[PDB]
Amino acid sequence: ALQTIINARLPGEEGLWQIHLQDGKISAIDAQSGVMPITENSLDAEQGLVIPPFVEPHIHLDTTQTAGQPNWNQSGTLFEGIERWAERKALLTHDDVKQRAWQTLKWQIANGIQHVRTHVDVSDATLTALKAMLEVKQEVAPWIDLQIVAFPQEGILSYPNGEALLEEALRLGADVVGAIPHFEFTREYGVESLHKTFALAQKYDRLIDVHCDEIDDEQSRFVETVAALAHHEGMGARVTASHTTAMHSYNGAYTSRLFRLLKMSGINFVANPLVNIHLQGRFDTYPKRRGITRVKEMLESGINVCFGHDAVFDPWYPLGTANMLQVLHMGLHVCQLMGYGQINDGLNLITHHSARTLNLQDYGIAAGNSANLIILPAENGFDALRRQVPVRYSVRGGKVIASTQPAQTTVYLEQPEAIDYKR
Amino acid sequence: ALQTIINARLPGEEGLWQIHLQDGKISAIDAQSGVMPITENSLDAEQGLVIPPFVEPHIHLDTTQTAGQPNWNQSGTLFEGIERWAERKALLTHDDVKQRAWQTLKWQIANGIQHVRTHVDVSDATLTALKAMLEVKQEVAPWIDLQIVAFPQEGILSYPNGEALLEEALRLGADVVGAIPHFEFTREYGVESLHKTFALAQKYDRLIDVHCDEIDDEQSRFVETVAALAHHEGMGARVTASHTTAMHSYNGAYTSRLFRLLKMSGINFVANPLVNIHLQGRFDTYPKRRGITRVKEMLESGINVCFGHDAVFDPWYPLGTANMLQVLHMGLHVCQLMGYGQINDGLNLITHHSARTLNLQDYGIAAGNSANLIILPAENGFDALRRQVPVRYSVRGGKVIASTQPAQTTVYLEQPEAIDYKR
Ligand SMILES: [Fe+3]
Ligand SMILES: [Fe+3]
Ligand SMILES: [Mg+2]
Ligand SMILES: [Mg+2]
Repeated sequence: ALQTIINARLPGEEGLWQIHLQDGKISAIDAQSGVMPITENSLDAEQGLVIPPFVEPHIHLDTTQTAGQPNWNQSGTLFEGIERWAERKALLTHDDVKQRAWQTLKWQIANGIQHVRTHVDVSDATLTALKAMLEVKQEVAPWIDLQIVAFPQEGILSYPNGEALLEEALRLGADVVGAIPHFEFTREYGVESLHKTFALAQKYDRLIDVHCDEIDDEQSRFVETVAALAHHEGMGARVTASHTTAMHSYNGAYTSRLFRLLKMSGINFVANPLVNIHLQGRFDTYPKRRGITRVKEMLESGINVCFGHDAVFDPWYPLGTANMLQVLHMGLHVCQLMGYGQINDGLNLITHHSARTLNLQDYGIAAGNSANLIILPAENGFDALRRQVPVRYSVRGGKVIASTQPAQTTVYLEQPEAIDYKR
Repeated sequence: ALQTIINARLPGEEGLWQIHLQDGKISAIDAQSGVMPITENSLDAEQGLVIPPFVEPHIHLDTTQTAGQPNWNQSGTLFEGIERWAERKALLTHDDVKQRAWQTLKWQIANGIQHVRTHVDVSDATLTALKAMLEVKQEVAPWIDLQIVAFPQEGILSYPNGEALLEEALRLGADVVGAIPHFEFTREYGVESLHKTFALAQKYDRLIDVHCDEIDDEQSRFVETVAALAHHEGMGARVTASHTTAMHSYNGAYTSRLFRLLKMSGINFVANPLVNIHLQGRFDTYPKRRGITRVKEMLESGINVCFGHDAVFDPWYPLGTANMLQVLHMGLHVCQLMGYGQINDGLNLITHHSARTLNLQDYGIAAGNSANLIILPAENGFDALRRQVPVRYSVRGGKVIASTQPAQTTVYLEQPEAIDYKR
């Protein structure tokens, strides 16, 4: 079994490091004064970057891999996506959900993602997707720790037996309580749904992740209730507000007032760059707003924010390979976090900040933690992001669970020359 | 007594039709293969259009015919209208209300309107106008089925004994419960007033028609509560949201979310083109918004919407002859429903859609229904609208109750020539 990771670079640290492994955990981390020789039981990072696993804080595995079945969304709109999904209803079975969820999970394993939070639609009396996902969670456990959010897609108060189904999902084992206040029939139902959501989370000791204000409506301010209730219950760490795209459209004075509460509450925020840029701003003609939440300002204020892929190869987002560096690339551009340091520190948005959002207790390259880490063939976060590098090795419990042999590019000039896209 | 209506054109149908009458009802409707000869007991539509009666879904008969008494509204503003009305207070008596209401009702009978819903101000401890209108309703019954809305003009919670007076109006026989949430002192009073309105409608088994969001305020969203409460009680068919002019100013994202609820709720919408274009947009300088609700989008979404005249010859609207084709003409222009089909189908906005809004159970040219129909001297809806044709004949219970001999225009060129404005 592997005993050491050598010649490792670490974010924010100078030089090379050696990570000692014992009994599936990191026993010690020591600096090196030079390059160490390879040997049996040593995994050579080759001066590449070693980081804790990538995290997917927000994805919908119940709808993944269904784009084009039976027809393609040709307009690319949300409306048509709903219709295309409805045409596939006859194929939505227990086995179908498991098969598609596993397909995307395999892409995630290949992409060094060892933690995934999936939302599952529970506005279905049969809870078909949920039952399937609970089995998938057990099956994929050796490679990925999967959290399941009971997501009442059609609303809690605006759908028949919505609250009862949400609670049933928790009784069956869902890890997180979801909600969608802006989709409820009225603002009052929206606020009330949040009180019910928090009551359920406290009753069952579960986390909370609300699809919050995902709409270009400057009056959609459910985020203040999410933050206020979290602060009241002293449970900010266990709470997440996903999307909050409406915040992109708030006036600055209200946003400034709100930010004080957001910081005090300690809640987490998830932005989904690939889907937000695609689905937001659809009611604008020109100019067209970007529609991503205030990521830059959150970072400047010390508010925890991270990035999710949201959807992969489905009616609402036809693209994706479940790659977090790709999600990060889109977010840095749309949020204008393009300074060198902002880009370099970007890795935090798909690693540490996301681990905090999932309330993970065993995460990070530190003595005592499980030996879960990945190796990127790049010098730092900036380099990894610029070159969209693959994951050279993914290690879990001190064992390699994924590896990618890099592509080899050659140009034939007066003489053949290898191209690695580095200067 | 009349036995048949011959040579009739019907909207959306090809050719000519014969409508057989018996015992005040339509016994059968048969297609003709050519023009039928006239004869005793046959009313010849002369290839004109036959439709069920025009409907006035929203008018204020308690204030009608008072413009210029004792003074004229010179600015044309809402503010001055209130002052001009106040100067006439000494003339507001039982007999005065009946006289003016009857004057407009006669214009409506002449204009082929057999169904009228009038709002009556019940923010008056003496309920003078209501008592008068209840007598008018009985008196005009042979010609018009009049519905009375108990309209709490000064608010339910914002006026002394407002709720008690609203209920008293229902106990006296008002057919519909009214409300005006945006006029209440606070948003909270607005929402609460709607709960009270729905409770009264269920307690007395009455319809509901709310003066809803008649204001250029993008934050006036009482329509979502009207729709949500209707959906909750499963009574959409009995509910109407009048005006909703604020919807003209909503952002598109919220409107899209709202529309799902509007469709699911099944409630009705009334737009009042002549008054809305006049009174809305008054706080804008330039550019100036139109201020009519989203009629085109409602039609595209299958949401029932129709047109009312609102006011006739009073301080708030000095014009009008209570003519529905004139109301329709204004609405088609302001709502940009100017395609041929949109204009031709326009008749639905002042006939069938309005009948649905009034929850009428005996309406339409169909076997078994009462023989209530009107004949327009035009080829179709487009032609009737373009030429603003009068009602040639109005038939109720199988008897003619109104008729108009068309004007005769002649131009004297090298020879006299009759002009009918057709090409
Ligand atoms: Fe989502
Ligand atoms: Fe009115
Ligand atoms: Mg989504
Ligand atoms: Mg009015």
